[PDB]
Amino acid sequence: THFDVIVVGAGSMGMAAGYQLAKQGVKTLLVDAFDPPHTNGSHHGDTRIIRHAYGEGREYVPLALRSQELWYELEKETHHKIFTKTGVLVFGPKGESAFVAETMEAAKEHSLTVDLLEGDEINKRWPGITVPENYNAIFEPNSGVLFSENCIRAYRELAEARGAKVLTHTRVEDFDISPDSVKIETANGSYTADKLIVSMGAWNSKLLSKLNLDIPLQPYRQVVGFFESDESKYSNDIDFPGFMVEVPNGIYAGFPSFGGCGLKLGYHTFGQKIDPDTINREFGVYPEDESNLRAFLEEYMPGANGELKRGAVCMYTKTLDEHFIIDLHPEHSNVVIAAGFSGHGFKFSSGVGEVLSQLALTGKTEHDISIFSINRPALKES
Ligand SMILES: *Cc1cc2c(cc1C)nc1c(=O)[nH]c(=O)nc-1n2C[C@H](O)[C@H](O)[C@H](O)COP(=O)(O)OP(=O)(O)OC[C@H]1O[C@@H](n2cnc3c(N)ncnc32)[C@H](O)[C@@H]1O
Ligand SMILES: [Cl-]
Ligand code: NA
Repeated sequence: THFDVIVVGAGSMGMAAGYQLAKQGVKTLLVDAFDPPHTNGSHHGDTRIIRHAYGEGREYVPLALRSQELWYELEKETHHKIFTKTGVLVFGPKGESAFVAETMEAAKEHSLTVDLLEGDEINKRWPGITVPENYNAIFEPNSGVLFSENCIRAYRELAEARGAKVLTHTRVEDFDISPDSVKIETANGSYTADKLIVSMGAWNSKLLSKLNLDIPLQPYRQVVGFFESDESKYSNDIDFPGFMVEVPNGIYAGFPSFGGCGLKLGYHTFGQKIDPDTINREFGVYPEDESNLRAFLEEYMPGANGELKRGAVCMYTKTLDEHFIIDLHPEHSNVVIAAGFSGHGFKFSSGVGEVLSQLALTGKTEHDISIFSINRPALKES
């Protein structure tokens, strides 16, 4: 059967696209290598931060705010848990964090509700945090934490109820694009449609070449660990925040303990360069997996440095500028590309789904997506 739209990669971005398309009666096929949500891509490890005041650049704020509303809509539509409003704390040494400074500028430019704190005010407000006196902070009370695997699962179940079809455990191997249709090849058969969305996460870095694109898209191995913690300090129940912070040796991001699961941490600015089909997915096979996390905890969050309860291994896919790619294919207006989310895309996946549906159906979007152009110079090596 010929579909209206085919989505290749039914993960964070593709499943949201599928939901958006199905809700409008568009006959959609989604094809995934696995059965999402799963532990082989970029969406597992339970939780994701959503921030509105945005240290990567104030121009992300409108998409973050739209995405936040879309997450509240999803919460109301499903029985799965979507969002909890932890707030997000950002801190770093005063005068020495571009990330903190841009977060602060973004909040001012968009009139976001934030608290500004410094030094011992941080340690007093949130027992369990120990920063130096020369640190400053911005705290965003109304952002928080998404349950990412639940988000994809809910979008899948809602899309399928409206007639979207999901073909699981099926790798797309090649493409054939014509002026008025698209075709995909798999070991389980070939499929056609009017429009294609390409959203294969870390595998975009290997398979966009089949669409005559050569864009730097390096996959990275990124681990997270959950640690036995002082629940009187680090529980969501006592208002411990989500956080993303800059210190001299890089950026870390973490989560309060939910229901006793332990504080979760990741080192965001370091990971191993990998290939998505040979990555070692076991936490702890490199000493740095656990040691880089405890180096942070023992200094800044010392009561959250107990036994390792759980570890996960997940992938980032970076562009050279660490901004996303969301655009039509430059040679094929019936092909939409979502790639290069550079370790910070999940929070936008609801809004991106809307963008991708608009691009597929109309060739345009009401959102300003200029900074995500596939033709920008900053994507290309010298
Ligand atoms: C790994 C990670 C990411 C991350 C994070 C922490 C970790 C450890 N913390 C974040 C946070 O707190 N807040 C946030 O906003 N983002 C954060 N991220 C990044 C975010 O998770 C990613 O940017 C995002 O998940 C990327 O989504 P995308 O949709 O691009 O990738 P995916 O969910 O892995 O989905 C891709 C799908 O494609 C399928 N696939 C692959 N190859 C094929 C072929 N050949 N054919 C068909 N399907 C294919 C995959 O199976 C997958 O389902
Ligand atoms: Cl990513
Ligand atoms: Na984040």
